[PDB]
Amino acid sequence: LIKGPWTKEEDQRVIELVQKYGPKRWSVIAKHLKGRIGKQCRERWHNHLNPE
Repeated sequence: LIKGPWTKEEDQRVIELVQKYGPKRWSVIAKHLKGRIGKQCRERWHNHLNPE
């Protein structure tokens, strides 16, 4: 299985990666989050973490 149902540590990376690139390029973000994929990365953001 993946690294649990998301963690603050993993989320912290997404936050920065989104700030760096943007709320897109989920392939690039996933490339860094070796474990998750475009769907998970996108979902995590377009649900709760959506300051954008």
